[PDB]
Amino acid sequence: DPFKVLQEPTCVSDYMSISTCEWKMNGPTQCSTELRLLYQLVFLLSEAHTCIPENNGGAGCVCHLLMDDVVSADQYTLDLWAGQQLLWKGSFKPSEHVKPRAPGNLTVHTQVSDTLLLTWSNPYPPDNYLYNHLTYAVNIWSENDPADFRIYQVTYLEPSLRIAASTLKSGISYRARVRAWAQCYNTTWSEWSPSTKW
Amino acid sequence: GPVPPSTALRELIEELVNITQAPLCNGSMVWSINAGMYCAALESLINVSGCSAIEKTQRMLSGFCPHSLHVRDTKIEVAQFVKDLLLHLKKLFREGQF
Amino acid sequence: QPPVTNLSVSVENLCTVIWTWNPPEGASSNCSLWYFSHFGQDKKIAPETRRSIEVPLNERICLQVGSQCILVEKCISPPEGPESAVTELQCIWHNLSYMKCSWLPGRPDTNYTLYYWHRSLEKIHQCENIFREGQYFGCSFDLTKHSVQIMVKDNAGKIKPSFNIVPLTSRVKPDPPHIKNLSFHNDDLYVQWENPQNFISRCLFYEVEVNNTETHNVFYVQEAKCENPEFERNVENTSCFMVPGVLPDTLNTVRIRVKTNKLCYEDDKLWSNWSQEMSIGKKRNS
Ligand SMILES: *[C@H]1O[C@H](CO)[C@@H](O[C@@H]2O[C@H](CO)[C@@H](O)[C@H](O)[C@H]2NC(C)=O)[C@H](O)[C@H]1NC(C)=O
Ligand SMILES: *[C@H]1O[C@H](CO)[C@@H](O)[C@H](O)[C@H]1NC(C)=O
Repeated sequence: DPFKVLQEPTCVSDYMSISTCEWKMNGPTQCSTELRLLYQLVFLLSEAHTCIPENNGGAGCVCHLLMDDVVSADQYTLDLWAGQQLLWKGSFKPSEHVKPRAPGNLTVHTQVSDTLLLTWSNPYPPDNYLYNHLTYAVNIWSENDPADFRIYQVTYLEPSLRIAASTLKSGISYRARVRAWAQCYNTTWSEWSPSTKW
Repeated sequence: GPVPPSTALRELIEELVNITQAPLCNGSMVWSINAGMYCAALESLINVSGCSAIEKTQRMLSGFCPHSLHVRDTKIEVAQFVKDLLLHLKKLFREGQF
Repeated sequence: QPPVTNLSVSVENLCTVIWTWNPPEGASSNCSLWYFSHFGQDKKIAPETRRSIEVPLNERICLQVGSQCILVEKCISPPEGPESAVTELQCIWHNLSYMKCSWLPGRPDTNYTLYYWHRSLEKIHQCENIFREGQYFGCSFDLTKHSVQIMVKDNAGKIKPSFNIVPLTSRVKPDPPHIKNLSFHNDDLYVQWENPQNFISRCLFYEVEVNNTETHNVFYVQEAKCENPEFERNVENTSCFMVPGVLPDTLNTVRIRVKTNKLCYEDDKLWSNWSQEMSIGKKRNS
């Protein structure tokens, strides 16, 4: 079996605890058995860590490199282990590929003046750097007609949005999800939160 | 990299402000720079012994310096070292430099 | 390693307390002359035969000094009268133009004078622009762009002087901003204001309020980077916020507020005054 890396390992960081690396082999594989992912903080006084990859498409795989915390300067030596044999030596800077954690606990509440109030939770603790630098996007759309949609932009600190119900059909049901990104790190968007309906 | 420059130093500042808030690091003395580097400030800190409260900062500082000091004169406490550095980086931040 | 000869304490400026001494006289040895000094906490090792500290004198302060490569202790005390002293002595750098300090009395009918000094002043200056607001006594001196020393006493001795060191990176209250225009675009309200003169957006933190009977809404914005050059003018002394989910059919009234964040200066929670209000939308003449 010519073991090969058909797709160079990519990686993203939640800038909190977990990083995510994905790569694709040139054939189906059981990474839980064959592949090992050794990563070390190039803050050398620091120990290398083993990562047991999980199948990500029968021919692709993914590992989760656990971490205490992360800072801009941080950089990592990455090496992909079979067995003994090669290949991948790689460098990674979590700072460069931030993929913010998804927001959550999203609900809808009825307020006075026939206005609606949506609320969600910031995915980070107040200590974390991103905590103050998350701008959200609320996505409200109708299931009946997915063409009848609406998208809002939240740039303030309070994870909340209040709109006038006069903007709804008064009739149909709506689903709504939020996601986040830090403009301060020029990050990709997060994953959409568990959509709600009301 | 592909990230805005302000954000690096921005993070460094917020950490020091955060760290200056156990006070600090069993008081272990370090040589000052009373500009010059971020390296000077780095090679005077990585001398601290078992004070992991100042670990992240060390890593942060090591990003401002590419790959044994130079004028060993005075030797103040860590907190006083940090407190003094903090407001200097603030100056550069107002000045919008690096 | 014998002790240092004749430790002396001298007060310079308003409260620059300065300790001085002579070497161990004598040994000679080869171990180089080197000095270590405590507080009561505040540790320092140096070759110089002196140590200069900036500290208020609302109490006593002792420096102890050793020698290495046995401690001697000299201390300074304040002059007192102590319950006869100003309470809640506070200062604020207004808009980086002038300093405004106020205080309360100590728990007769007596006169107060406030003195101030800092890095670039050939003399300790006495403040002349005094004021009175209810139970408060105060002063205002001009101060235009390190630390500043403030002390207040009585014209005729009697009272224990009262000191205060103002860092000069805190106690900054910016002037209020000015709304430059309100606009709509497919139901997104855009607010464009002008920050006070001597501040860049980068150093500021914002609060916007909006009113819609009543609905007092209020937001907190970490950064108001301004990038829609279609629903604004662009003074680039300007910052911009977008309040989503507001309809043009109602009259919204907007105000802005500002304060220095944790970068640049301190987060002393010193909000400027509110900006003059500006309104947009359909009115209703009850
Ligand atoms: C925000 O930062 C991103 C990422 O650095 C910038 O996107 C880069 O754009 C340059 C050309 O301008 C490309 O060569 C890079 O490939 C992009 N970065 C990467 C590695 O993804 C983007 O231009 C910045 N966006 C804004 C509005 O400035
Ligand atoms: C709500 O979900 C968030 C994000 O997953 C999680 O951090 C938090 O613990 C949950 N909060 C509550 C009260 O469960």
